[PDB]
Amino acid sequence: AAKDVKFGADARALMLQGVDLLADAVAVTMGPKGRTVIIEQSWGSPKVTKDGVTVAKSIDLKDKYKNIGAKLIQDVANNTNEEAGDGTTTATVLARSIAKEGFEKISKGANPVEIRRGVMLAVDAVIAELKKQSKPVTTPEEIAQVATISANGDKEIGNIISDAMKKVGRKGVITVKDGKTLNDELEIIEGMKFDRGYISPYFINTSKGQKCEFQDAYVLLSEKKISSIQSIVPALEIANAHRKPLVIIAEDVDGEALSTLVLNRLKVGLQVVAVKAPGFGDNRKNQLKDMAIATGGAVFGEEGLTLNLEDVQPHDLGKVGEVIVTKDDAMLLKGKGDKAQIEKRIQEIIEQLDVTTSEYEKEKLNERLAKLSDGVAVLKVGGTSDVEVNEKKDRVTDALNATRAAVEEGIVLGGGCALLRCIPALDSLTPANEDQKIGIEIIKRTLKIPAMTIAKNAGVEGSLIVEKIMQSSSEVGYDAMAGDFVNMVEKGIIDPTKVVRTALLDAAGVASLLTTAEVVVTEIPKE
Amino acid sequence: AAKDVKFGADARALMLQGVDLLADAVAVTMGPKGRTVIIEQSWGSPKVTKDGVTVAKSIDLKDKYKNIGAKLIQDVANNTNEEAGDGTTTATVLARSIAKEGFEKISKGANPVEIRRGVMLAVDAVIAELKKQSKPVTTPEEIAQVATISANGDKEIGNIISDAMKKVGRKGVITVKDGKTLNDELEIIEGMKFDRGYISPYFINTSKGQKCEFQDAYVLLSEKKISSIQSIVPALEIANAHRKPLVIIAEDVDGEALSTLVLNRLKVGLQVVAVKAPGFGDNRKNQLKDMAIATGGAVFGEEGLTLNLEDVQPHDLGKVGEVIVTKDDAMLLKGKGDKAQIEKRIQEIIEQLDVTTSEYEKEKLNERLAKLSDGVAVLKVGGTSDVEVNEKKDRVTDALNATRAAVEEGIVLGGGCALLRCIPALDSLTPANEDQKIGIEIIKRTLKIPAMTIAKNAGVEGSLIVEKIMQSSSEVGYDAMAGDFVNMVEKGIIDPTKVVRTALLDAAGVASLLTTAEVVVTEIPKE
Amino acid sequence: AAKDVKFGADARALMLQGVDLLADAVAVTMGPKGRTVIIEQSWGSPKVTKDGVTVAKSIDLKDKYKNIGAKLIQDVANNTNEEAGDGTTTATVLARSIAKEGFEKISKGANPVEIRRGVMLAVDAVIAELKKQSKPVTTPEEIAQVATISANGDKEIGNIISDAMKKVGRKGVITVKDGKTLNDELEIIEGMKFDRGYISPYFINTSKGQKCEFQDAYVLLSEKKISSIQSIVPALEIANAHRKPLVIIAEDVDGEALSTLVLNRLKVGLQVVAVKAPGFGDNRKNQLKDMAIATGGAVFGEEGLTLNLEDVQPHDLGKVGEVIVTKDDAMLLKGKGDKAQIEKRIQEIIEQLDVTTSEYEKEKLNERLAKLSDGVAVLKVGGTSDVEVNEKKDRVTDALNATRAAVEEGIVLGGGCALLRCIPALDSLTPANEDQKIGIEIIKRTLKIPAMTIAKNAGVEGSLIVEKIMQSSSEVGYDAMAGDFVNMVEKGIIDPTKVVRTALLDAAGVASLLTTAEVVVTEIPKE
Ligand SMILES: Nc1ncnc2c1ncn2[C@@H]1O[C@H](COP(=O)(O)OP(=O)(O)OP(=O)(O)O)[C@@H](O)[C@H]1O
Ligand SMILES: Nc1ncnc2c1ncn2[C@@H]1O[C@H](COP(=O)(O)OP(=O)(O)OP(=O)(O)O)[C@@H](O)[C@H]1O
Ligand SMILES: Nc1ncnc2c1ncn2[C@@H]1O[C@H](COP(=O)(O)OP(=O)(O)OP(=O)(O)O)[C@@H](O)[C@H]1O
Ligand SMILES: [K+]
Ligand SMILES: [K+]
Ligand SMILES: [K+]
Ligand SMILES: [Mg+2]
Ligand SMILES: [Mg+2]
Ligand SMILES: [Mg+2]
Repeated sequence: AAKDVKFGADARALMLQGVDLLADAVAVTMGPKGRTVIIEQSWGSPKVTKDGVTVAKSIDLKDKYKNIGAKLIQDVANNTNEEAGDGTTTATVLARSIAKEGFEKISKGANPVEIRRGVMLAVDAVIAELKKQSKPVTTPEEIAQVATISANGDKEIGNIISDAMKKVGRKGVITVKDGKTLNDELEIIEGMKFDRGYISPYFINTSKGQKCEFQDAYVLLSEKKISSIQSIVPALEIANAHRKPLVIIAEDVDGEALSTLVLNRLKVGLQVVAVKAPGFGDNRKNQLKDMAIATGGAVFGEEGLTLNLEDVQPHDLGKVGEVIVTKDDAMLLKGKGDKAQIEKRIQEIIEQLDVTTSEYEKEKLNERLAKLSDGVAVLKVGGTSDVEVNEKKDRVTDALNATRAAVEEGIVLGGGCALLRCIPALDSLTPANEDQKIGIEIIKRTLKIPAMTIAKNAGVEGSLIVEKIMQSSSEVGYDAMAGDFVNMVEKGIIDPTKVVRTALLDAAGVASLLTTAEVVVTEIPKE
Repeated sequence: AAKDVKFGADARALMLQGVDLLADAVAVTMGPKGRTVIIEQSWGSPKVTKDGVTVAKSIDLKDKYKNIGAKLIQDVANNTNEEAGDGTTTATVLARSIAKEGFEKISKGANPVEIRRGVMLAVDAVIAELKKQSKPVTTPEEIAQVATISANGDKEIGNIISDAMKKVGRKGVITVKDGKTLNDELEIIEGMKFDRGYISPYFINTSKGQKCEFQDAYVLLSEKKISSIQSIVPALEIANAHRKPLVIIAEDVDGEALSTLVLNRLKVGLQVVAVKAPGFGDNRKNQLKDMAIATGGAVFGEEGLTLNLEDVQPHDLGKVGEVIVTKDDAMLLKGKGDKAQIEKRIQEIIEQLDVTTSEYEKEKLNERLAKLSDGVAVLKVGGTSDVEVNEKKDRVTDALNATRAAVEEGIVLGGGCALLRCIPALDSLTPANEDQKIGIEIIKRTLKIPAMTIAKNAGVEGSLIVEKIMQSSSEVGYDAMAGDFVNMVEKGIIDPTKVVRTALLDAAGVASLLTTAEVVVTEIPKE
Repeated sequence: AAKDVKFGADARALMLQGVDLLADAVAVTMGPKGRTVIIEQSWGSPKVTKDGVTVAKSIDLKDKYKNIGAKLIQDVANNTNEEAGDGTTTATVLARSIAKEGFEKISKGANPVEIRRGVMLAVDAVIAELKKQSKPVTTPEEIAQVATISANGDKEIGNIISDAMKKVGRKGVITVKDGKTLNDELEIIEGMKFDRGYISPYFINTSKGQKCEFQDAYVLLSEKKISSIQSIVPALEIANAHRKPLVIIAEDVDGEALSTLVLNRLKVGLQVVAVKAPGFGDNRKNQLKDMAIATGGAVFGEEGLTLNLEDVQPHDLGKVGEVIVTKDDAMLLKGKGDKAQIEKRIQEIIEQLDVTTSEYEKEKLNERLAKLSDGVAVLKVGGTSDVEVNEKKDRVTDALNATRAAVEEGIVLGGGCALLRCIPALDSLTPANEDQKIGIEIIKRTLKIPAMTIAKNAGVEGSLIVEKIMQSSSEVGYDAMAGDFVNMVEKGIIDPTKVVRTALLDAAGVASLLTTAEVVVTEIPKE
């Protein structure tokens, strides 16, 4: 395939045009007074979004040279989103600033690689200053404030996130889902709920709600399928001798045993119910073992130390205070396992979490830990249509990510003032040569961009706002929603440190390497 | 397919246009003050590179006559890269110089073949002079300096390469890999690590880290799969009699033996663990034998002198001071084999290396030698994004190749001064006729190109720099980064001899044959 | 498919245009001062060639009428290459001369068929004169001179070819192969080497080089596969009784016999090795029989007079002074067969060569004869890249073909003087009518073309050179490389007679028939 080659200023200008287009599209969404972007979808209704990475990923250019800069800015935004989950618009604007200022300074005598070295040095100094300015989060009010700021000033979302974190802990499992009503809802799931229904309608004993409900029930855990009458009769005899209900959690129940169970339930009133084992693969075994420790029972059919159903004993069965089974899910609430064994299992899970990490494995381990310790939380997002619901879920996810980041690390001032307060740290550096000085100056000029963008979206002159902020005391910043100068921490305009440093590092890392190019090679368009 | 034919000057001009385009694209990247090239990729983000062969391979031209010269220059760069692994930009610029000067001298009375003969004679003389000027490498400081120069002035890369060579030897196994952090890392792997995990989680005996760890363990090596209980029981009896752990490295472990192992481990505390054999094919047998000599044991199930598991004896088992097995890899650290047998095995491996050579076979033999003698080194390259990591891995690989070349042979001056100092050797030649004189003069003029290119990329007049260098003493050269005239060896601006001679030889060999053409035949473009 | 028809002068002019284009392209490569042609390849790097037939085969024209002449000239060149393997450029230029002069003489009253008859008569007379002027080759110096002239003045190629012919004979087997070094190499393979390696690594007994080496070994030749232990044990018993090594050359060795062999070799030190039979099909049987006569043994498993392995006797085994077996090839060096039987086998092979001839059969018979009599020679061609190596192999192959032709027949003067010295023979002919006189004059004018072309490529006026040559004594010719008038035979500027007569005959035969056309029919181009 034939190719086209460009040198120097023309190539730099075309790439800067692409970068400027993508960054201009992204920048309109930043701050409390930003606006939304509508993106055409090929299979239905368009998206309406206020999210930087979503807007960035949706733009592809016809010209081959502009698309290079567009793709690099997309890489910046995607890396920021993957690492922190928030702060992608800030990263995009910082990257454009660095790229433009770098391109403006290239000449015959310049050495772009040394300029890149100076840029990296300055960014390291800035990150050190940011880490020195951070403070830890200690109160639920700070959690609510962070969530409110991340959700674009919505107090209800912050309140619901704070309540969820209070109920399931600051490191618990919280998920976001679509709602079917006009309003948002918070649902707390306690105990062990594994989403498996009763095998046969004949086991129902509660008319209102169509539920099978038992109290003080024996639990029979079977790793392998139950088929024969010989393997099932002893458990029924044990249960009937003591006059207690029995819940059989097993891989499956076959025709003969199921027929015996239904016949006894119908003609004797025997209190029994059967359910499938949850999870597939080794996860099924892990869940069954977790239930075994939780209820104080044993697992039958294990490959190691195989325990036979034929000689089941009364002490091999778990005990649960309440069992609720319905068509879609089942729940055992109050097990009777030994606390020490449960704590040992929790310790084993949290140690396994630290050994090898993957999204699937981490998700499963966290779910197991939550089911065994504290429970899970579900936030249901409401709205009148799919477009509104998706738009609001974007903000809810941003708020959750920001709150987790602010729990892992501290908080700094919001509104772009945190980066403004790091400018004095760059005045202490002594560059080795002229190119590193150029890089340091590039970073020093770039550090003002976020506050100016926020002020510009608000309809005021950003440069005057930044000048007045820099002339005030360290605790004072600009409230763009109210349009005033206030004490940022007292008003709750705060940001996570991790998001800020991640955005700065990614933007600098990509833009400084972009500004070192001299030749660009592209493919000639096909017919 | 119809074809087009061109004669003489027009064809030469078109081919020279193609050569000039490709060489101009490549030349911008040369020296401490060179710049990068951005190459569009059809499946994602573009590449940013400062590597000559990568840039050369990426250019294809629409015109059929320019593409011929482009392909020839690509051949030059690819041959230089395959032979030395470094110095491709120098080869490209030398090839362009030779081609242009050769085309300028063709006339009615000229004989291009004799000009080629003279060019080859001059190149042979120059290589002889280079070999006379070389000096061996003796100190780690020279290794660090060579690595630093090859990595574009990065001192950390040179230091890490020097440390790796000190730890595993100047001819050990060093590999380059992607990192997941901001900084580069050096990892030394000792003993015998073959990347096979424990078969069953039941064998774990260490909670923190999820590891199976033993001290003073017996090792049972099985070439063939272990299935039956009779073949496995005797080894367990031998191990239990002496109260020692047992690690079974075998092709595989089947249901019955695995059940026995897990049952005994769980209900008795028997200290056992089992793992797969590493490598596939004859490599598996070779690895098993290597472990056998290393630990002083024997291999069961060999086709020749078959040794049966049923009559295993205490002296047929290896002994290892430490065994560490986890989900992904296993390691035996301190074997108890006889030193003489290990030395004999090493000698056999190094003799096999000299008989027949292939990339796969050489890689496997080197890995076996390293595992048995000294260990391996891994350099993990860090960065904020994939583009930066790839760009830096390019330089790390260049530095490794240059250091290996400089260990095989000596070193000469850098900055292009080595070829400048060979010009006086061409003044001693007596050509047989006029055409060979023309070729000698072509080479004499070409010998100045690298230094001029390095000076030009630095923003100064290259001809004056070369003139001042040639008027100075033999030890003085031009430092382009500082912009001074210095003692090259004291500053550490040095090059490998092999890279220089390889680049010169390849460039001359291809360009001199290019400059002998009179007719060019191409295919007419299709619709 | 519709067709276009042209008559007379227009068609002749278009065909002559095509002929002239192809011949002009080919002619630039002729003589010591010819130049090369670059041909585009669709799958990689272009070819650089100085070979007439390669250039001719690469040209196809868009116009349907020019392509006819181009294809006819291609036929001339291909026939010359297939018959003699050299002299294709001379044939091309002669064909163009004949075609142009024939077209110039066609008029209303002319009879082209009689002109063709006269051309053939003149060519027959010229060939008779050439055969009268030839002299046989007697000394190795003449061989070296012929090879040097054919290789475009390269003395090293001529020397290496002469050395190879001295070592393996003037009619031995010599092959040309790619080298992996900068310089050419000559390798002589003696004895019987059939390129089959040892079956099992266990048979190796020499560490340095990984070889299995034996002296004074028995040879067991088996036509059919060896599977059972009964068929193999008797040979081992016979070998062990006399304390001698044993090499088993067989179709294959199966599991049981191979296990016995490896076990005995490992636990007893029994000196044995086994190898596959070389060649496939009846060639395998022929090779096995050849080895049988060579070593004085017998072949087991033949369909006729089947001889059983179970009753093998000591006198049925061959004896070889030295056996060398490695991973890739095996060699038996000094057999002990009866000389009379070997001579009878050689006589049978050389008689079979004369009965039926094909390239495959002739190649196999020659290889068998060489392995049994004198050995083979391999010339490895060196270079820095594939293009140079291919370009040089072209010349090496030309030199080999020319030397073989000059050994079959005599030699004449080079530089085109041989055809110049045949002009006086055409002055003795008496034509029957005017058309035959026209043909004789056409040939007489054509006989000067090669010398004029050689002089023209050298940058001088060819007509004056030819005039001065024709005015000198018979032994004087023009040295174009030096640019002088010399004694051709003393300087070594000589040609094979066969090449000259073949080129003349083919060129005349095709061109004279081309010049008889009046109507041309072609197909109308498609869309
Ligand atoms: N009322 C406010 N006054 C001043 N600054 C504010 C106010 N509310 C939010 N900010 C600041 O605005 C920025 C938040 O902008 P926004 O959430 O749109 O962009 P982002 O986090 O960079 O990207 P993303 O689209 O991924 O959320 C943060 O600097 C926050 O401190
Ligand atoms: N500070 C310096 N001063 C002078 N010359 C230098 C300096 N640093 C490196 N050089 C010289 O620059 C050349 C290295 O250039 P570079 O590595 O870009 O090209 P290359 O090795 O020919 O190709 P490749 O792209 O394969 O690495 C060598 O001649 C080295 O001696
Ligand atoms: N030094 C020389 N002086 C004069 N004539 C020479 C000299 N060297 C070679 N020749 C003549 O040049 C001709 C060889 O040309 P060349 O080998 O290029 O063409 P060809 O044999 O017709 O074709 P091909 O391309 O197949 O080899 C022969 O006539 C040879 O006698
Ligand atoms: K936004
Ligand atoms: K470079
Ligand atoms: K030729
Ligand atoms: Mg946000
Ligand atoms: Mg380099
Ligand atoms: Mg020839």
